[PDB]
Amino acid sequence: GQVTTESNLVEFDEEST
Amino acid sequence: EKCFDHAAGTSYVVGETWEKPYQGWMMVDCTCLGEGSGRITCTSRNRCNDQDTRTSYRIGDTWSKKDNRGNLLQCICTGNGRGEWKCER
Repeated sequence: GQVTTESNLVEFDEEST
Repeated sequence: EKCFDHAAGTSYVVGETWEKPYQGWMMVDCTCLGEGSGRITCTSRNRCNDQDTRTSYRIGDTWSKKDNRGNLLQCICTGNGRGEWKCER
């Protein structure tokens, strides 16, 4: 079968109180 | 020293990780850093958040969706340290 690769990457920082 | 997830009404200590929603249907994994600012770092590197189905998958999960010409693909979440998956005819 023919293959398609994908990605989705979320990266973040934050502060909290 | 705590980090807080104000959306979930929860709190964590330095070093703990947890799952958190991101923009409605995506999932990220967040780790508490603290650094006197309740600092957390989040990443979806170990998940597959497929915009096409607006569904969040775990490594090993399988799902199907069309390509752009009527073929049904079978997809699998692999992670690859970067939120990666593969789909095949």
